[PDB]
Order: sequence, then structure tokens, then C-alpha cells
Amino acid sequence: TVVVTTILESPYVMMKKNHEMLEGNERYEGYCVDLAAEIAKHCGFKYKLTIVGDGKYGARDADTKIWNGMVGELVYGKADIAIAPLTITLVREEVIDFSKPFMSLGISIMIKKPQKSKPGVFSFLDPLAYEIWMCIVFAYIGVSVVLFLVSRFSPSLSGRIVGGVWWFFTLIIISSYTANLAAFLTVERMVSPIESAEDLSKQTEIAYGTLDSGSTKEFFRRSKIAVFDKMWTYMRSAEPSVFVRTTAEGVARVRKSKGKYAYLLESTMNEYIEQRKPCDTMKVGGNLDSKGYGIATPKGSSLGNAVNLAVLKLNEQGLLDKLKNKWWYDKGECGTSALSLSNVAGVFYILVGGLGLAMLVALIEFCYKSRAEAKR
Amino acid sequence: ENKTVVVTTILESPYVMMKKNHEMLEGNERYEGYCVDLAAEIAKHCGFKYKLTIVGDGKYGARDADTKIWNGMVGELVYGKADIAIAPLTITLVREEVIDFSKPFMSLGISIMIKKPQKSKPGVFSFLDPLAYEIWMCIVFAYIGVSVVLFLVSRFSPSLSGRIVGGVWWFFTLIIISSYTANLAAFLTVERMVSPIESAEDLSKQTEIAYGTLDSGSTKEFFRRSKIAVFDKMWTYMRSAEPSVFVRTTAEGVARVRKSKGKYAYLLESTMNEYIEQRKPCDTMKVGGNLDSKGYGIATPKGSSLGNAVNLAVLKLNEQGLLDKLKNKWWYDKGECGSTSALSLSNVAGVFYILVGGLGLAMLVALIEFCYKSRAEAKR
Amino acid sequence: TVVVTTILESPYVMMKKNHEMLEGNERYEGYCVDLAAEIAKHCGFKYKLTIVGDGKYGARDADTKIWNGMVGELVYGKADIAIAPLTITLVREEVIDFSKPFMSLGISIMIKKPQKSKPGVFSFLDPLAYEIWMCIVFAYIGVSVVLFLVSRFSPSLSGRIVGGVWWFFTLIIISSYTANLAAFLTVERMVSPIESAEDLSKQTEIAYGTLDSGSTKEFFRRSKIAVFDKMWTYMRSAEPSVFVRTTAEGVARVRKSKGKYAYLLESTMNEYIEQRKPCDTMKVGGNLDSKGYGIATPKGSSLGNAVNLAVLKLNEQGLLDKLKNKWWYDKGECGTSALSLSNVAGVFYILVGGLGLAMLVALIEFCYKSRAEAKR
Amino acid sequence: ENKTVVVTTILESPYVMMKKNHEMLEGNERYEGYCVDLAAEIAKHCGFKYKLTIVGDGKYGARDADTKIWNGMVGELVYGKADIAIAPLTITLVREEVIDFSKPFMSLGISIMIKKPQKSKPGVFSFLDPLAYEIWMCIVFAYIGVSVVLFLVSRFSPSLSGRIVGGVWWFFTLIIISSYTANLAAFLTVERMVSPIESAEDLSKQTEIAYGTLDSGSTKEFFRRSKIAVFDKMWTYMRSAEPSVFVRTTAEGVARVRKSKGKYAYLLESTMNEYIEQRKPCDTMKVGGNLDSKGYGIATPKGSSLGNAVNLAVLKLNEQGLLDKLKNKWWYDKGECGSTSALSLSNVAGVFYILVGGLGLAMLVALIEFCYKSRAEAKR
Amino acid sequence: AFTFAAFCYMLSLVLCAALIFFAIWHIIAFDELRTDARERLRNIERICFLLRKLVLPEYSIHSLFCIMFLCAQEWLTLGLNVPLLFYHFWRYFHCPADTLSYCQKEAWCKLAFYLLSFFYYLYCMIYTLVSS
Amino acid sequence: AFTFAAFCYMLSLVLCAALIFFAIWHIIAFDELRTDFVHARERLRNIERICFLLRKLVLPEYSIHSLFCIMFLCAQEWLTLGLNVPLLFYHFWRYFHCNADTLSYCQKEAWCKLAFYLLSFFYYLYCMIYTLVS
Amino acid sequence: AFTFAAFCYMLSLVLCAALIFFAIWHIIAFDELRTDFVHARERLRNIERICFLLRKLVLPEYSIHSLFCIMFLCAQEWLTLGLNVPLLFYHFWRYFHCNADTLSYCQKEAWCKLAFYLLSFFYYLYCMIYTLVS
Amino acid sequence: AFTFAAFCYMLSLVLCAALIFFAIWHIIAFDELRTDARERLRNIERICFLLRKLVLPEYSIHSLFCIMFLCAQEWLTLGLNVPLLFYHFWRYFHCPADTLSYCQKEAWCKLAFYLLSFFYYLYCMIYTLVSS
Repeated sequence: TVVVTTILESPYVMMKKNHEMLEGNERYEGYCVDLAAEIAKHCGFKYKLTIVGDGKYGARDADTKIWNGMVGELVYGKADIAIAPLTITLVREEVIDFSKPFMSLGISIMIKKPQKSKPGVFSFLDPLAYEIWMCIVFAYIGVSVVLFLVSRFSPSLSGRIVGGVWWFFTLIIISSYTANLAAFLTVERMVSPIESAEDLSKQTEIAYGTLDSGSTKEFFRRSKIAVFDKMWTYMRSAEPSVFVRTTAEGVARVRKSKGKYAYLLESTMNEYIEQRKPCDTMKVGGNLDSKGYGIATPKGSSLGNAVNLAVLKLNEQGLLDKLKNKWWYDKGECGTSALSLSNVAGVFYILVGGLGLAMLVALIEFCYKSRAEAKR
Repeated sequence: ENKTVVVTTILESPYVMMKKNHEMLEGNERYEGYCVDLAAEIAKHCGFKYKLTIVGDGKYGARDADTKIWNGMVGELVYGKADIAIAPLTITLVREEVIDFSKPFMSLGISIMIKKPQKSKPGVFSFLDPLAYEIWMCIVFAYIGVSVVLFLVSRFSPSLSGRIVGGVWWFFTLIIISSYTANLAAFLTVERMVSPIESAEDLSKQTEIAYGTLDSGSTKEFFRRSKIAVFDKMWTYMRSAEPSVFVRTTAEGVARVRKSKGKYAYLLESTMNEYIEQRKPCDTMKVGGNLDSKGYGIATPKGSSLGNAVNLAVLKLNEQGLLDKLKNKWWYDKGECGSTSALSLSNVAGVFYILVGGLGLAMLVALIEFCYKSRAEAKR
Repeated sequence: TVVVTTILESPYVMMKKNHEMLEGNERYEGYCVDLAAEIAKHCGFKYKLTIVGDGKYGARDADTKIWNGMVGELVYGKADIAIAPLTITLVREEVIDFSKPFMSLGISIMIKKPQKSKPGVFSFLDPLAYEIWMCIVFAYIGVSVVLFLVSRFSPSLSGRIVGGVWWFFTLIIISSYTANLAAFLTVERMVSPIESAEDLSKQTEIAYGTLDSGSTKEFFRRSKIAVFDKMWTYMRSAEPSVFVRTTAEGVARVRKSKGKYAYLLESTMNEYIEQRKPCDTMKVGGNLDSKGYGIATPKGSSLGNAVNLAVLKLNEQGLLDKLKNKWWYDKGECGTSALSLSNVAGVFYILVGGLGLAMLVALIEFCYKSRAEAKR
Repeated sequence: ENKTVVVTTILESPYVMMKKNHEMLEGNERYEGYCVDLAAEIAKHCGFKYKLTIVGDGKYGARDADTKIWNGMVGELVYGKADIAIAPLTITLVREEVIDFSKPFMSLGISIMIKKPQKSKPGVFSFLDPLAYEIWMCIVFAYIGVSVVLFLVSRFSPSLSGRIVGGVWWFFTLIIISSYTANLAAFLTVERMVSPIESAEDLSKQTEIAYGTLDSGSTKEFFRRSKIAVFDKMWTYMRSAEPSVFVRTTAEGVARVRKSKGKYAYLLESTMNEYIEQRKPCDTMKVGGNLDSKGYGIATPKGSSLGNAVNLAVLKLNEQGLLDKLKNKWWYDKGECGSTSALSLSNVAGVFYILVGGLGLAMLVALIEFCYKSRAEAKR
Repeated sequence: AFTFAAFCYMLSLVLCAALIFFAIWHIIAFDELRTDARERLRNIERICFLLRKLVLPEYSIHSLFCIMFLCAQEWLTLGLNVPLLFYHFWRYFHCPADTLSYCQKEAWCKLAFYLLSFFYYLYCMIYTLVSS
Repeated sequence: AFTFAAFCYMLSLVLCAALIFFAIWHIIAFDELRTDFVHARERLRNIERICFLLRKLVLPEYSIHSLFCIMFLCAQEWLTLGLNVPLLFYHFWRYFHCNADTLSYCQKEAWCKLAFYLLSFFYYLYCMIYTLVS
Repeated sequence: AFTFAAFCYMLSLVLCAALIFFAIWHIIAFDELRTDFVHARERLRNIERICFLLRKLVLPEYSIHSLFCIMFLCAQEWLTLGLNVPLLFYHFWRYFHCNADTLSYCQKEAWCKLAFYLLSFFYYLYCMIYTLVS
Repeated sequence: AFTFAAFCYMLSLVLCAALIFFAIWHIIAFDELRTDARERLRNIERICFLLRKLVLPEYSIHSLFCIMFLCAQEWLTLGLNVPLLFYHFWRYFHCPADTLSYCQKEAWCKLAFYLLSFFYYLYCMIYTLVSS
């Protein structure tokens, strides 16, 4: 038979509910499971789905160049094949033989989907443009001025057409405001200003970080590109340290930082989390870099080319996408209100302001009129 | 002549039911139901007296994976215990390989049952829902404050202050009426574009309304063995039930869908769904057309002579409309029950209430003022 | 091999676009085609899809009891099996052996889907209930009466609260009317009052008819049931004759009689038409009767029981429904505006009426006042 | 040393392009593009000078069903006519069984292209669209008639008529403003809840926007060989095209989608879609994520020695970000272009126009009245 | 629960609550004038002017009541009210304005009528409200 | 079937009814004055009052007729407007064209005018009818 | 952070500013009268005018104070209303409790009243502050 | 195309179209008073009253113009207008009311200023309208 070294990571390698009540390949399940199943159906061989010892993917020690992980297993004969989400790199290909990527991905941005924005003090003006509001104000005062001028500059046939046109105007204005506000309140379209990493680089209102150490952090250390150089400068020059300890830690930090944080991670895991309840996350923008997961096999073997051809036949047959849609989307768990004062507080502020203003004006007008009348 | 043809059946309503006083009656008159009149017509056609009997196991028929034995009326027929079955027997392949089913005397399928949306009771002061009372009180006190300030201004300065308070009040009332109108329009529109259901897909897509079936039966078996996208998705959902959508008895599903507001649906044979819809409390309804297509049929031994005559009689009755008559009788004539968009005043009552209250208060104030004025000026 | 007699009716038996450019079973296509294909795959036999001579289904002559149609072929040896939409009846089963129905159906009602109703003169009142309109009118006049009574019955502190409550009232009324009218104009839900045949029996605004002669007409002649007796009385006692010559004639009559006609036909053909463009039809209510289409075979044969078992295995396997969804729905072709005066003409009528009324009132008031003043 | 390694390529932009003055330049300097700098880096890594060449047939490679011969650069490599290919070569199974592809230097897939929705120009008097002018004229003349009648009434009868005309005018203006507001709200809401597209399914469901592809190629071949519900439905639709959605050249699809308003979409490799979106007239955009997943790779004979070094160099560059740099250069730096909900005044201009017109007319009337009064009273 | 008739009854109730005090003030003005120079002449003529003034209101509101109860399909109350309508019509035709007896008797009768119509409207509205 | 002209026509019917009433009143006043042609000062003050009412009932004529013509114009009508035009011409002519002798003509004019308006009334109705169903 | 009490409080601030102005004016008028206590008829008519203004400035006091108290009630407040209550009690007491000798007390009262309102003003502000952020 | 500034210019234009005739009538009233018993006294005092009356309008509309051009970010027109504002302020401080020469000279200067501001506003609005 064949030795199939892997590692426990969902939705690739998962233990069924009856893992303890079963002793065999039926124990495990996920993407790579059906992948190896189809690979065997193509090549027609035997295989026992073992697991890696150190619970790692693969790397070397800078003091003894010893390969720890599935890489060490395939290099030191401990394994025969590694059907796992193993990233393809230069160092690893210099020693073993990778297959063509069966799953392409790249770094991506996870955030919390836009929650209902705070109403905002002067939000009732959003339905209309600022310029329209100023134009309305000045039209009102100008009309008042004209009404005043048609009383002292003349003894009506002038106030009539003026009243009619003002009626038309205020009618249309009321209607437009009501209609646009109703459209706003009915559908409630939600959007964020972050459709890419450039937006994050251009702002600092929200923070972003990465795993305390890993391929992503190293790529950001390197990648001497304007945007990514700026992002590395920010993340390194920022307190508190945006970095986190593990994936779930950053996920929760994003879940408890509604409008503050944004994590960078493999797009696959990002989609996985996005499809798992509570459904309080979302992946934004597009992949920053481009990488791929591919099968592994020692520098010299017999199933390498067969596995490559099988991967290509699957990718061209419309199978890998099916397994992905199954383990990510089909399995995916993530398949009006009244109006509060906070939405209109500005109206009452304006009212009280104008009211106190009128009161003060009347007070000074009286203090002048009565003073002039009595004293003279 | 004949030998009092045996007739094994089952006690499922309204197909077969025990009369109110079965304890003081004979067998043929003891029971009553659709199947009873059907057997009467069958006898009238073939010309033979019969004797009815109930099945011991209270089942229809199936093969045990260990004994490979036929139970229920199926076994009663195959094992000579019965001469013919006139009960609702879902025609199937495994069941046809041992007996000679007749032609379908009643076609049916799988259908949906929900809570009849008779929940429509608007609060007296529901017109205040669009925005909190915290705003209505502000509006009232703003009105009175503006009136007070106008009074003061144009009293001690008998203008400009009046013009600016008028403008700001114009702005305020504009925004207020517009906000109320817009939120009310949102409420109405949202409440309007909600089609309850028209088919299974309406459930396959949404998730708020959970759909369940019996614990294990022909329904779940049809779902598992289904190669359709909609039914496959529904089976995946039910397999992903949290909590359990399934039940161990149809009455449990009925009780829980009646308890649920509108977020539960039950799948079952359209026949029982209709019988229920025509039963108390008459709070359920059948909407979506039958998903599958099957039919109940009369059974008889694989090598019996009745088959020909009974099939001929079934077709004769289906053509004469007698079966439709018996259906309309035992489902609608015997029914425990018989069978908009605009705004009703109930939504606006509070408006007229407060209107009349204010009118009466104003009349009272005017009367007391008239008195305190005339009496205190003319005489004292 | 086997002789398969059928008849040309869609979507059961259809000629492909290259019928003349092909000589074989590939010529025909439809539901019954794949049906016979699966039947052969089950029983593993040979078959040549021939066609009936007289282009009929099956019946007998009351003068010579000769079977014309596929029935005559199976009875007189001209055919071996008839995989066609053959209706199962008593007369036919007395002579041959039918199979269990593979397609159940029944009479059904076809109409033209509700087109935009004519606006209606006094339609602007639809958003609100009639009683609400009368209540509004009487509230207005009562408030006017009270305002009048607080001027002569007293010299304000009474007109103030009255004006305020009237402001509140008119505010809420305007808002309710606007909101409900917007809801009406946004979604535009369309419905017809015909959800069953009982509704047709209860009314006479629209007419209904059947094929000039056929199974449906005979069933309606018989069927001594209240509703169907009434419908037969109507159709027989009605001019012009609701009956038609063929299916397409009644279909077109319904298509050119937007709100006048409604055809009764097999539910299968009804759905077929409903799915074929121009998409100006719809099936309403539920099946009135219950019938089924089943395979045919002479009184004595060898493939009868095998065909029955095959039909049952297919119905239980989830195949017939697939073929139906394919040939009816998958193949199915049938997969805001401004406001016109006709919607509000009643408002202008009311305005002009009240206006002329006020004018006449003023005229008589003047003729009385000036007359009394001058003459006395 | 080496033997001037041959490099067969193809003339597809922006991968390889002829400089503005190729007629006065050498081969390596004659062409320019992503692939050119890629080959430069490959040479710098492996340390070998090369000589570029174009493919005669202007194709990539395929097997003729009659000769079973490899054409294009594939044949040039298999038949010794070429040493290596540095052109975009979609990795495939049949193509891998004869050569040793390198690792993907550029991942991509199938994507959508539509017309950038820059169509936003509101008419000056668009606020009259909610209801016909036939009603606006009635409204104007009703206003003037009501004013005239009030004048007459309260002139020759210096009430009741006034009260009733006030009530009827109240009713009229109520209904009118409400109708206008409601129809405008309908317009706005409908225009608001229309998401253009976010994925293929958005097209599979709807029908207004037709989606087409090339006449015959890898795209239609992937669709036919697809086992997915969405892609199967889209393939059925395209097979049910009326008129033809397909085209024989990508430029035809581009031209017709630019001519179409918003009801056409074109499917193609995301790479060309991006290159176009960054080209004039810059009226198209890519929205939906890649449907499939594939990659271009460097080819070489099945038994060549370059394979190892070239794969190592490709991975080294993918890790160093050099390929991302070349992409950002040849797609964005070399781009022909750089890269709401509220109501704008443009929708309401006519209101203020008529307002100012009426104000000026009123001032004119007041002036002429003042003159005709003072002059004709004081002196004459 | 509302049926639009409770509203007409409420309005008629609010108006009759004023009419009852109106009639009471008529009776008291009659008691005053029962006393039967410029002082008394004015003190009586002002009240007589207030009286001769408040005549249109009664007719207006009675026409209002009848019209409302006619539009609400409530014919019983209309039949109860039409007698006073014919009475007011005949009064307009010929009304005395020696006259004290007729005035006070009409005032008392109309007062009792209004006070009873009060309870009638109240009971009818109460019945209409709980007619669910 | 509204045409936007039914509204104008019915408005014209209303205003023309008022105008016919006013014309009849003017004829009656002129007849009373002809009959009339300190009770002497009383009759003088009475003809003063009637002349005051007359002067008060001049602007309405021009107003309603100008409204008729302008609405007929705005409604694309061309067969009625042309018929009301002569009356507007006469009205504008009266200014630079104009009690014991005036009446000798005034009455006549008024009478004829009434007739005209009366006819117009009928015609208007006719139109709206032929304009209300088509 | 609105509480519905910030609105009442700011309205009270405005009305109290007006009331402080009126109280200062009353104090100044009383001082002018104390100083004052056909030029004689002129001064008599002047004190008549000032008394007229005073009588005109009585209903506003009761109005604004009743509004303050009723709004404090409707806003569920209970620690301020109880402090304005004594003033309403005094106002209602003034009716069945009430120029050379009246001023001897009036001034004092007015003065104290002013102070009270002044304090109230501050306090109101304080409240709204502690009510505007929480 | 609109930018909300064309509106301020339109409003100022409509108001200056009245101001120009206003100043013309001032000049004509001055020409009348240049004539320098009850007949002439009244015929001159009525015009003087009309004059002394129409003073608040000019200040009001000038404040309006300055406020608008300030809120429209148009500081150039505000700088052009502030001199007349300071002039009106000093006038209110000390205005003569012998006085004929000053009155007519101020009237002529203000008339020319308004007539030129007319064309200025017109050209500015035209430029703003076609600034697309």
C-alpha cells in the first residue's frame, strides 16, 4: 500500500463524530480525503491515511537543516506521499517533487461585515445634497424678502403668483425628501469603504495585523512594494502590536472590534470562517499574492507523474471545484425597524437654537423700542 | 354461492372509522368511511357479500430484513388470512411483485402544511410604532414651546423673531412629517413584498421557516433516494437540523406547527393534509401542489380472480365521478369548517380618539371661559 | 424487435430540426421517447419507434365497434406496444392490459395572467378604507363647526389646542395615505378572483368553454354534480357558443379575450402552453377530476408485467419527474412606470363639483343679501 | 558554451508586443512585454543568452483529429523547432503528456466583463416624470381657477362658499402631493434595489442581461464538460440563444458589449479582461471572481534539462514578488486609465428655475403696479 | 369595534355636551328677563342680542347630526332627530320674538330632548364598541 | 377619455354660469335705472350703489374670459379660442373706446353679450361631451 | 445620549433666560417708581404705562413655570420638579393673598425670585450636561 | 452646471433688478423736490415719507447678498460688496436728513454700483453655468 501523511486542518482533514467509535479511513473526512479517494480511483492503488507527528506542515532548522513536518517524512522515508494543503515553495521543490497546484489562493482580508452604522447627529440631511439644503435656505429667505418688498414698495397679484410658486416648490421639496428617505429606510444597502488593501494603506482609522510569525509575516517583511512596504512600516511601527498568537485569536479580535481591526490570512481559511456561524465576518478585496497547494513526493518516485496527470484531469473535469463548493458553501452554515431619536436629534438642536435666537432678538428689540419710547 | 369474501383493512380516518355507538352494532355497520362505501359499491358491482376485518399489527405491509416476511394486510393476503384489501395502500414496486394491485382509486402526493395566516390584530395606537414615543413627546413639547415663544414675542413686541421662528418651525415640521411618512412607507412595503410560500423551492431557498417530516417513513426515504436539486438541498437541510425538525408522529408535527407562529412547516400525504385543513381548529392550510405523484389502490392475491372485476369497477367509478362524490362527502360535507391591502380604521383609531378628546377639551375650555368672562364682567 | 406505436403530440412526440436529414429513432424526441428508452434499458429489448396511421389515440365505432387509433393497432396486431399519452378508461381496459399510470393529471383551467387592471375612476381611494374617508370628511366638518362655535359663543386657548390636534391628525392622515399608496405602486402585486372552478360557477362576468367534442365535453355532459351541472347548463345555454374547434383556437381566444374567456383542458397541455412564449397564460386552481396516462398492451402479452414493474421502479426512483421538469420547465421559455390622469380623474371631478357648488351658493347668497338690503 | 537557446513565443498583448520602431531594431529589442522581461530574468538565473522567434501558425498547440500532429509552439518544441516557450500556455492534461510544464507563473480563470455603469445624467425637469404633464397642467389651472373663484366669492359677498372651497382644495392638494411623493418613492426604491451583478449565478437566474462567449474554445468546452448546476444552466441558456450570444472574436464581443447598454456580458480569461479594463475607452470592468482556476506555465521538451532550473527560477520570482511587479507594470503602470445614494441638485434644477422665474415676474408686476398707481394717482 | 359609527356618536356627544349648557343658559337668561332706566335696558338688551345671535348654531349642528346619522346607515337616530328638524323649520317660518311663556317652554323641552339624546348616543356608542 | 380639455371645459361651464348670472343682474339693474329715469337723493344714492357694484363687477369679466382663452390655448384647442378672441378684442377696445344716453347702447350690448355667453356655455358642454367619449 | 430630558432642559434654559430678563426689567421699573415716589400728570401716565406692561407680563410667568413643571413631570424627573413646586404654590397663593406701601415688599420678592430663577438656570444646564453624556 | 452659486447669482440679479428702479425713483423724487401752500407741503412730504420708509430694504438685501456670497465660498463678490456695507454702516451712524447734494450724489453712485453689479452677477452666473 501507500503511506499518506497529512495534518489536522479543516475542511481538509477532520475527525467524524464517531472517530473513537471507528478504526479506519472512515475516521477522517474533508477535502483532501475525497481528493486522495479520487487519486486512488484514478491510479488504482492502496493507501492508509496516517497523520504527521509534529503536527506541522514542513520546514527546516537553520542549525541542522533537519526537515520537521511532512517534508521530513517524505525526505527521510517516513512517508510515501503527502496529500495535504502544503504550500509550494522554492526550498521545498529543491528537495522533493511537487505537483501542479490543485488549489490556488493568496493572502486576503477578513473583517466584520458592516453592522448598522451609528445614526449620526446630522444624518437626516443625508437623503439630500448639502448644496440643496443651502439653496433651500436661501430660497426661503429670498422669498420672505420679496414678500416684504411687495408690502412697503407697493400697497395683490404679486403675492398670489409668489405664493403659488412657493407652494409648488415646497411641495416638490417635501416629496423628494420623503421619497429618498423612504428609499433609504426600505432596502438598507450596506457597504464598507474597504474594497482592497490600498484603502487600508491610505487610512489609519482601522488597524490590521498578521500572525505573530509565519509565511504572511515574512512576505510582508519582504515585498518591497509601495503598498506592502507602507503596511509593514505601519504594523511594525504601531502600538498595541497588531500581531496575534493564532488564527482564532485574530478572528475573535475582529469579531470584538466591529470597526477597528482587519486580519490578513489565506483566502481559503477566510472563506471557511466566513461560511461558519455566527456569520459575523466577510472577505474583502482580491488576493494580494498568488500561491498554490500541491501534492508532494520525494525527488525520485513512481506516482509523481501519475499524480500530476490525475490532478490535471480532475481540474479539467470539474471535480475540485465541486469538492470545494461542498466543503465550503454547501456545508456552509451562512446560507423594517422603528426610528430612534438619535436619527433626528439635529432637528431639535436646530429648533432650540433658532428659538433662543428669536427670543434674544425680541428681547433686544424690546429693550430698544421701549427705551426710546419712554426716555424720549 | 360465494364464501363471505374476507376484507382486511386498517383503522385510519377518514377512510375507516368507528361509529359513535359501535359497541351496539354489527361489523359492517360498526365501521364507516370512504373505504366502506367503496367496498359497498364493489360488492354491488361484482355481486358478493363480504365480511370486514381489521389488521392485527395495525400496519400496512413490509418485509423484515431478517425474516423476509410480509406483515400487515399484505401478509394477510399473501398468507390466506385475507381475500382482498380495500384500505389506502401506497402502490410500490416491492409490494407489486407479490400481489395484483388495482388501478389508482385516489391519486395524491407529498404536500405542505402551515399555520393559516389569520393573525391580523392591529394595536389601537399602532400608528406610533414608526418612531419611538421619545420623539412624540419631543414633538408635542416643541409645539407648545413654539406657541409660547410666539405668544411672548408678539405680545411684548407688538416681525423678525416671528419670521425666523416660522422658518425653523417650517423646517422642523417638514422633516418630522417626512420621517414619519418614510418609515411608515418602509413598514408597509416590507410587510407587502413577503409571499408566504408557493412551492417547495420557496422553502429550499429561505431558512426562517423550518420544514420537517416524520421520523422515518416513505417521505424521508423518497428524499434520500431523490436525485433532484431542490429535494437534495431540503434533505441536506433536514440532516442539518438544529434542533430536530423530524418527529415520531404526525400529531406531534401538527401540534408544534400550530404552536409555532409561522416558522414551521410539515410535509405529508396531501390527503391527510386536506382532512386536517377540514378539521378543527381549522388553523392549517395546504398551499403547494403535490411534489411527487402516487396513488392508493385495491390489492388482491397475485393469483386471484377478483382482480379483473375490481379493476373494472374502480375505473367505472372513477369515470362516473362516484369517487369524487365520496371525497367531497368525507372531506368537505363532513368538514368541521366551511372552507386586504388597504388600511382599515383599526390602524388609525387612536388618531380619532385623541381628536375627539381635544375637541371636547376645547369645548369645555370655551364654556368655562365664556362663563368666567360674562359672569365676572356683566354683574361682578 | 418490438413495434412502438405512438402519435405526434408535444412534448411527448416531437420531430427534431433535422427530421428529414435523419432516418432512425434519433428523428423523434420528447417525454415518451426517453420513457421508452429507459423502459428498454430496464427490459433490454429492441424497438422501432413507428407512428400511428389515423393520427388518433384510440376509440371505437358505434356501428362496427372497429378500433381506430393505437387501440386498433394493439388489438388487431398492427402494433406490439403503445408508449403514448393514452388515457386509461374502462372500455379500453376491457380489451387490453394497461399499466399503472406514469403521469397523473386532470382537467384544469387556463386563463391569461392578470394584466394591469384599468386604473378606475375613483381608484385613489383604494389605499384607504371607505369608512376612513367618511370619518375624515365628518371630522373636517365637525372641526370647522367647533372653530365656528369658539368665535360667536366666545370672544384664544381653545383654537390653539384645536389647531394643534388638527395638525397632528392631518399629519398622520397624509402620512398614512402616502405610505400605503407608495406600497401599492412599488411592488404591484397582481391577483385574480379565480382560484377554482367554484368561482367561475358563482359568476358570469367571464365565460368558459371546452373543445367542441371530446372526453372533457362528455365528462361535463355527465358528472351530475352541483358545480359541474351548473357549468354544463351555462355552456350549453349560452350564446355565442363557448366551445371551440381545437386546442390552439381556444388558446388564442383566451389570448385575445384578456378578461373574458377561460379554457378547460388537460393540466399537462395547460402547463406546456403556460411555459411556451409569449407567456400570456396561466393555469389556475387545482385538477377537477383525476386521470392517468398508462402504457398499453394486448390482453395477452409478455412485456406487460415487466413494463408495469419498470414504470413503478421509475416512479419510485425519481426519474419521471426529472423528464417532466426537463420537457416542461427546464425547456420552459418562460423562465416603476409613470402615473396617468386616469388614476386621479375623480379628484378633479370632485374639485369641479365642489367648486360649482360653492359658486351657486355664493350666487344665491348674493341674490338674497343684496335684494333684502336694497328692497328694504 | 550554450547554443543561443531558441525561444518560440506568440504575438499576444500585453505579453509580447512590437515596439513603436521595430523596423529599426534587433529581435530581442524588437519585441517587448511581460514575457520578455520574464525571459530576461530566466536567462539571468540560468545564465544563457537566447534568441526569440514567433510561431508561424499564430497558434499555441493542439492535436488534429486526422494527423494527430502537434501544431503551434507545442509542435515547435516537440519537433525540435523550439527549445523553450515563454508564452502564456494554458496548462492542460493532453498538453502535459508530451512536455514538462513549469509551475504556474500566472494564475487566472474565467471572468465576466460588462459596461461600466457611468450612465448617470438626469434631465433638468426630471422631477415631472413621476406623473404625466397632462396632470401638471390640470394642477396649475385648478390652482388658478380656485383662486379666481375665491376672489369672486369673497368679492361680491363681503363664509360658507369659502369654507367648502377650502375643504375641497385641502382634499385635492392632499391627494396630489401624496400621489407625487408615492410615485417618486416607488421610482427611487426600484432604482435602489437593483444589484448589477456579483457572480455567475446572478446571471444564471436573470435573463435581461445576455451572457456570451467566443464561438468555440476552452470556455465553451469547459461549459459543455461542466457538471455544475449554474454552469449547466448557463450552457443551456447559451445553447438557447436568440439571437446568437456567441462570437468569432473577442473584439466582436467587446464592441457589442460597449454598444449594448447594460444587457450584455462577455466571459473570458480574467487576464485579458483586466488588460481591457485598463485600456481605452475604459468603459468596461471586471466584477465577479474567477469561476474556474488555471494557470499559465513555461513549457520545455519532455526530456530537456532546462526544466529544473526554469521551475526553480519561476518559484524564486513568485516568492520575490517580481512577477507581481511585472503585472502591476504592464497592466496598471502602463494603463490607459488610472483605475451616490443621495439626491444631487441636477434632479431638482427646474424647481429653482421656475421659482426664480416667478420671483422675477412678481417683482416686475409689483414695479409696474407701483408706477401705474403712483403716477396715475398723485399727478394724473 | 369602531365601525365609523362610534365616531359620529362621539361627535354628536361632544356637541350635545355644549348644547345642554347652551339651553341651561337660555333658561337662566329667561329667568333674568323675568324681572319685568338705561341700566336695565342695556343689561337686558345685551342678553337679548346674545340670544338672537346664537340661532344658526343649533340649526347647523342639527343638520350635521342628521346628515351624519344618514351617511352612517343609522336610520333610527335620524327618525328620532327629524321631529326637531321640522320644529326648527316651522320656527324659522314663524317664531315669536307675550313671548316669554313660549320661549321658556321650548327651551325646557329642547333641553330635556338634548339631555336624553346624550344618554342615547352614549349607550349606542357603547353598544357599537363591544359589538365584536 | 379625459383629453385634459374636459377639465378646462367644465371649469368654463362653471365660470360661464356665474357670468350669465352677472349679466342677467346687469340687465335687471339697467332696466331698474331706465325706470328710475328726500326720495330724490335716495334714488341718487341707489344708482350710486348700483354703479359701485357695476364697477366692482368689471375685473371678473376680463379675468374669466382671459382665463378661458389662455386655457383653450394651453390645451391645443384652436376652434373655440378663435371664437372667444373677438370678445377679448372688444374688451381691450372698450378702454380707448369708453347717465341718460349711454344706456341707449349699453343695454343692447349687455343683452347680446349674455346671448353669446349663453351659446358659448352650451357649446362648451357639447365639446366636453364629444371630448369625454372617444 | 439624549434622554428626552436634554430637550426639556434646553427649552427651560431659553425660557428662563427670557424670565431673568423680565425680572431684571421689573426690578428696574420698581426702582424707577421708588425714585418717582403738567409733569405730574406725565409721571402719573408713565406709572400707568409701566403698570400696564406689568399686568401684561403676568400670564407669561405662570405659563412658563407651569410648562417647566409639567414637562419635568412628563420626563419622569422627580428631583427638580419638587424644587419648582414651591414657586407654583406661591403663585397660586398670590391670587387669594393679593402704590406707596406694596413696593416695600414687592421689590424684595422680585429680587429673591430673580435669584431663584438664576440659580435654576445654572442647575438646569448642569442637569442637561450630566444628562447629555452618560 | 448649477453648483448652487448660479442660484445665489440669480437671486441677487432679481433683487438688483428692483434696486435699479428703486434708485431711479430716488433720483426722480430728488428732481421733484428740486422745485425748492398745503398742496406743495403734502406733495413733497408724502414722497419724503416714502423715502424715509424704504431704508431697511436696502440694508436687508445687502446683508443677504453678502451672507449668500459668503456661504457660497465666493469671496471675490463679497470683497466687491463689503465697501457698500461699511458705507451703509457709517450712514446709519450719521446720515444727513443743505442735504440735497449729498443725497443725489449718493443716489447716483449707488445706482451705478447696482447697475454694474447686475452685469457682474450675470457674467459670473453665465460662467458658472458652462463650467462643465
